Amino acid sequence: ARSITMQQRIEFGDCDPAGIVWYPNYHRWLDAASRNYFIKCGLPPWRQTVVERGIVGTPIVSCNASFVCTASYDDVLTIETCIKEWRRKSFVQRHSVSRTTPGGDVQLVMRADEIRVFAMNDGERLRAIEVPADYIELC
Amino acid sequence: ARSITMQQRIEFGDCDPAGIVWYPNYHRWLDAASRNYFIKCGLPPWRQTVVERGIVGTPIVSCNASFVCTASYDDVLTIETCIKEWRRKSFVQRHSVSRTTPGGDVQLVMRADEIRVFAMNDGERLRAIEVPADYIELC
Amino acid sequence: ARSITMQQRIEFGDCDPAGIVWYPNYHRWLDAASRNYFIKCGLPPWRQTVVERGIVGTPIVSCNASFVCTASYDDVLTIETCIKEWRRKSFVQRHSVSRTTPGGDVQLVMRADEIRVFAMNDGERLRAIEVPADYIELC
Amino acid sequence: ARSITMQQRIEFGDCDPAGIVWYPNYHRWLDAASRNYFIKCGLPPWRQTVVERGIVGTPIVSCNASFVCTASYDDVLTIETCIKEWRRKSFVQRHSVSRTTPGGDVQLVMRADEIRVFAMNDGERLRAIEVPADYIELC
Repeated sequence: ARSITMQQRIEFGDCDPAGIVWYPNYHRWLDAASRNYFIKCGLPPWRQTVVERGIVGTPIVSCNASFVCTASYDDVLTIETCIKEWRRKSFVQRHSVSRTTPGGDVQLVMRADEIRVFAMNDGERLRAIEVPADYIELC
Repeated sequence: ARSITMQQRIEFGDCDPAGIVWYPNYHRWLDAASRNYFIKCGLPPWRQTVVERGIVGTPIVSCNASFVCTASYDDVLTIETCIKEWRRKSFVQRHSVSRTTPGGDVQLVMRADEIRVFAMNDGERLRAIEVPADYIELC
Repeated sequence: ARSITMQQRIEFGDCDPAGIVWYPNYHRWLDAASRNYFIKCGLPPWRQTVVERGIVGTPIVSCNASFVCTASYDDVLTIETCIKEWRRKSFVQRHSVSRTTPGGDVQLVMRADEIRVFAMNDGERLRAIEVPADYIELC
Repeated sequence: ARSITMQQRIEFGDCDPAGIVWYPNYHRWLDAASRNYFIKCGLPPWRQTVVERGIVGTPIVSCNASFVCTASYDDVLTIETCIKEWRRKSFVQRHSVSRTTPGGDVQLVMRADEIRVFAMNDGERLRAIEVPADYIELC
């Protein structure tokens, strides 16, 4: 499993007065999508990991997104996520989001590349670490 | 200090397609208001407390709210908070929210009573505790 | 259909530093649950209604909630919603939320009564209306 | 006024179980910051504009962000926003976010470039328009 799919329904509250999905919401869903990818890959919840290995998760370091089409309540999004590239202590997470309107229309809604890292609590702040080998294996 | 005031500006994203503040947002602001009350009263951040006393904060157990008027972006809210009643291991937090429209109109927007408790991590889950005497003193 | 069920997975971002679902989030899900109830009952989206009848939705006027147990990421919630009582221009929406932990534990997480109304844009602000007879029929 | 400053306090609910600001929240604040820039520049609220000109706001088309440091509750952020470049029917909005910890520490927290456009409701969906000349004037 390298490419993982996730669905998300858009609710009324997820939209602005303009009637379209309020942008920041897409980041919420990609965050979920990211996390959903490792779990679906076999990784253990951050809950275990945080005690087992001391890994608190995968904070974001950078990201690039392009929105090409609008979306609104009732529409369902399909999120496709895969690991684009592995670096030394960070990886490139790719997400392609498509919108399915009522009446089955399907348009690409957004694309985003998220650069994240495995991290742990290092005294005061968080510290990145080399991606564990069982994680690269799993993914 | 028994009655604490807090302001909050309403943003565009805080509103629904209907053009008014999306309800759940008010809970976000009251949460902040609650917390802002103890801090303004003298309590130390949960950060310290959590190590000093082991108090993780004040989870909500119950609440009752009435919305009487709408609100929208650009409007500023004034939040008034005080401790209505102290029980044995819980307290009644009262919030009165007023809206000031552009053009200086002022209407009561909402009223809410939040029943909360001081809590700590008790092994698996959170546990309530008797309100510390220096907290009753402070408030 | 008088009692409607809805599931909701809890994500990492939906939790606070304390590790439990941040309260305001439950209101987000009940909002969705409310809306999901009419749709599942047969009502048309607010989108149509807003043009057909001019109904913008069902704003909340009051609500009472009790939280009895905590919840965290990975847990799945089951939301049960029904119309408790119909008044003249408002109704009582009842929600019972249960949490299913990993390891299949099932505890009631929260209960809430939301008093809402059918509304329309009345010039400056929103106005309530008598619940349409085809809505009472449907529900 | 080309460079506009905005402050934002971080609340407890704005953080994840890991104890740091949950990422998607930064987008919420930049959205506010963006909007705050035009208003502070002289533009009229979207409310007026939407009737006066029919401009619904400035949807985002693209964006690039880099997070360099963490942030947590109690910390105050300073947001600096300016228009980097004007294109034909779109502009480049630049945001530099700095964190001020308790104890007056000051670190750059994040940087982001948001590519947005002036838009209007074009029948079914939104349409971009040439940036009005009084807006370029104002900014």
